[PDB]
Amino acid sequence: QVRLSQSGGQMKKPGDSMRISCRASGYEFINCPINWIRLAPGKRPEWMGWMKPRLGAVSYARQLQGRVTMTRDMYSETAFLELRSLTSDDTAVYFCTRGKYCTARDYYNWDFEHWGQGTPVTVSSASTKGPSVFPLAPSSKSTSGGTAALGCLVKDYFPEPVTVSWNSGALTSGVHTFPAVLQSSGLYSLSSVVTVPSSSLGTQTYICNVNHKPSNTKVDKKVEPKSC
Amino acid sequence: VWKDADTTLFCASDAKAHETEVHNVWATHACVPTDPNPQEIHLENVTENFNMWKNNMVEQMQEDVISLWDQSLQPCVKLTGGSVIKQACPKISFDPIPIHYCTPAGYVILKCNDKNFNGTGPCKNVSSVQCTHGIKPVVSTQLLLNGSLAEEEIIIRSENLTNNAKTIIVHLNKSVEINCTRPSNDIRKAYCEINGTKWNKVLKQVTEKLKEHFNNKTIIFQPPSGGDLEITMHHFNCRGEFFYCNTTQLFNNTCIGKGCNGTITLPCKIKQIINMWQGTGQAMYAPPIDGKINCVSNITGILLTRDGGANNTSNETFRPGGGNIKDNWRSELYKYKVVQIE
Amino acid sequence: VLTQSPGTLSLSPGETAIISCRTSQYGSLAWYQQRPGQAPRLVIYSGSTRAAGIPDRFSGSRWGPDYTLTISNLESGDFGVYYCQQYEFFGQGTKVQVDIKRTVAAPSVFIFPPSDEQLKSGTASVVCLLNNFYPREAKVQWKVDNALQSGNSQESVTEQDSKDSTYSLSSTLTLSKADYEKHKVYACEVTHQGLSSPVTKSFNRGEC
Ligand SMILES: *[C@@H]1O[C@H](CO)[C@@H](O)[C@H](O)[C@H]1NC(C)=O
Ligand SMILES: *[C@@H]1O[C@H](CO)[C@@H](O)[C@H](O)[C@H]1NC(C)=O
Ligand SMILES: *[C@@H]1O[C@H](CO)[C@@H](O)[C@H](O)[C@H]1NC(C)=O
Ligand SMILES: *[C@@H]1O[C@H](CO)[C@@H](O)[C@H](O)[C@H]1NC(C)=O
Ligand SMILES: *[C@@H]1O[C@H](CO)[C@@H](O)[C@H](O)[C@H]1NC(C)=O
Ligand SMILES: *[C@@H]1O[C@H](CO)[C@@H](O)[C@H](O)[C@H]1NC(C)=O
Ligand SMILES: *[C@@H]1O[C@H](CO)[C@@H](O)[C@H](O)[C@H]1NC(C)=O
Ligand SMILES: *[C@@H]1O[C@H](CO)[C@@H](O)[C@H](O)[C@H]1NC(C)=O
Repeated sequence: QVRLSQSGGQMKKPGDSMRISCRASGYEFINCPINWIRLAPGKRPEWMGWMKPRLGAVSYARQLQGRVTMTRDMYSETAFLELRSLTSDDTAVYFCTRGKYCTARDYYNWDFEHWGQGTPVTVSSASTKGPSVFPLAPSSKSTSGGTAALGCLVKDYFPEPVTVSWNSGALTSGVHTFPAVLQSSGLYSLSSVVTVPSSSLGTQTYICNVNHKPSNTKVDKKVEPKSC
Repeated sequence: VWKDADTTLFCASDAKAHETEVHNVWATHACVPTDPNPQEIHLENVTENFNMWKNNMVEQMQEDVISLWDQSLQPCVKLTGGSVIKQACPKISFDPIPIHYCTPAGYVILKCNDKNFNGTGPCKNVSSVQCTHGIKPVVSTQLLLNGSLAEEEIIIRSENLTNNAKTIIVHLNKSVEINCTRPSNDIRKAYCEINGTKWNKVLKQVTEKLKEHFNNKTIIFQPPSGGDLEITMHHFNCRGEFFYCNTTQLFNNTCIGKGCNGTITLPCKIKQIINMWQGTGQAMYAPPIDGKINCVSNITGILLTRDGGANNTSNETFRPGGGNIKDNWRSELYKYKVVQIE
Repeated sequence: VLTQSPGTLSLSPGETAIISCRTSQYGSLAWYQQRPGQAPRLVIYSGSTRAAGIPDRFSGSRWGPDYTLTISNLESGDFGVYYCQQYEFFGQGTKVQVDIKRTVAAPSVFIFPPSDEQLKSGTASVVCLLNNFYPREAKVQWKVDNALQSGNSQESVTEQDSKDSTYSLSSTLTLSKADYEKHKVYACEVTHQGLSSPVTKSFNRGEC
């Protein structure tokens, strides 16, 4: 039975290099090429290249030329991947794979029946940045039979995660804390909102409590209607 | 009425039983005398399909060449499977002779005669023969040496050009000589000479052919991406010695795009410790013989791989390939297929 | 060269999933399934041939350049993300996630002008909230002085609520302070099945 076993996950910094292994068993190693595919949440699966064990012939994806190296050890039947000049864009789960059809006389590379279990690699800066907390003000006029939405915008922080509570956790009903988005600047941002009766806008105080453990940051922000 | 079939072919040659040369000795015991009066029958109103990449003739030739090399080029030490085999390693006389492959009774070889035939697909001009032409079992990588030339234009051959895992065979219609020499009086150091004028003109024709297959994209050559020396360099056996030549200069994009003219000299080296192309492992041979070791060969083809990847740029990149010696045999057996009569 | 659609598919167990891939090149097309936290698995190769262990509930088809993976009678182990492939190329992926069915609920739309605290930072974020709607499928378009916006907006969606089985969506429009002070009308238009007509919430900069 064909098996591919990969080395453990790791965390790297921008500028570093990474190396990962894929041990193969259950078939004649030299008969079939081995491929490396990486998976990142949000993006297309990316074929990085293949490596034919017999004489180590390789073919690297264009956009990775010069950064990637694929070798192998015949005796231990292990394939190896190296990627240099790591950036945030290299954060992904790395797989080694081999095609379904593989005989001593012929193969087809691209129907990937066989997959390693995957090797998660995180590339990120050791720097941390505290969030900005801006009030998302309800409105101007108070209504005595309608519901009001309010919240706070938690902007430009790194890395994940931030958590948000309201009124030190006393307010939970109608609260929505949205998954963070990654901005173009490389910094994260999210929103937390809550719907409340509009008649309680001049009576109850609404504080959002933002927590960002990596930057050791705890911020309370009162969200009140703009005086005009 | 016939049909495509597979059988055990017999070999024929013009070997000499008085010759101490390795290919001759093998062929004497493995093959029969050749036919002075061959017979070829051109078939009218007949259209047959061919596929050089699924031609089982290639498999048999492979076994033969492996047997030939194993019975002859015996190492001093054989390093495979974590074990060590110490044998005797005397120097030998080595010079590949032509080998004809032939069909037994009930079978016959169909031959494609279309001048622009690319290796796969239908063939209009088909003839019937009992034996192939004389094929030299030349083992090499990157460059195809001493082979037969294409009749008309340069022919691009691939099982599937859109599949970057499939080898491309470029079949030349005008040979270019490569003159490799290990001088007398580092004994392992050698060099190859090529006429830059001839080569760069052929290479330019190669890119224009490639343009026809790749939508007039800019065609770019690059050194191999990696691998063992046997494939990152032009690997071949001359007079018994294993040569490794650095072909970086052979694929100079500047010259196919002043001064490039002249005699190109590729740096070579003779290794005594090699990786076997038979997929076996590391073999160890004695030091080279004294005196001028030289061989002049026809470059008759090129082995290439094409870069892939989620790109969008206006250019295709090609790199010298090889390693699968079965491809060497395909490049000569491409116009042949075995059929069974009833 | 490979265009997979849709991006997200929200279905209940027992229903059928229809995933399509448009190609421009020609070669054998494969389909893969990735369950959460697990390695991708080969489902279909060569267009419609079922891999080992794959139930006849999975079937591939092709009309012209469009290849389709249909999954009948969705089971728990069928949900996840699916990818089509040709040679080294892969589709964007189709996320198939569990949806619990309920009555259609239109969203309550709210818009929030940039904070005055933030406007001292040179950046201006406008937030549009879509609250408690069903089904998940919803479109949000930003308009600035009645001009459609592209490439300056980010959206985030909650997981289906465990109690009321609704979704909420947050869209953020980010402009420079200079660019923000340039225009007057800022609006987010919301189209959803629970609305008989697209609904637009807007404010005029400066006035309260
Ligand atoms: C060779 O010709 C056949 C027949 O038309 C065609 O199907 C195939 O694509 C061609 N191959 C190359 C490499 O041009
Ligand atoms: C090399 O090519 C020349 C003509 O280009 C030919 O005369 C000669 O026989 C060839 N040598 C071989 C095929 O060994
Ligand atoms: C070889 O083929 C090329 C086209 O690929 C052609 O331009 C050239 O004239 C040919 N050389 C011959 C037939 O000697
Ligand atoms: C090959 O090159 C050597 C010099 O290295 C030269 O003496 C010899 O004449 C050349 N042979 C041919 C056939 O050109
Ligand atoms: C290279 O070949 C050309 C003919 O193609 C010939 O005229 C020229 O003299 C050769 N160059 C050298 C340095 O021998
Ligand atoms: C071949 O020679 C070139 C000379 O420019 C060099 O850059 C390259 O590294 C050499 N290749 C190997 C495998 O040593
Ligand atoms: C090619 O053939 C010539 C004679 O025709 C011979 O001298 C030379 O060694 C051969 N080259 C190879 C690589 O076998
Ligand atoms: C090329 O490969 C595809 C599958 O990837 C196959 O359907 C097609 O028949 C192949 N073409 C040739 C000419 O072999």
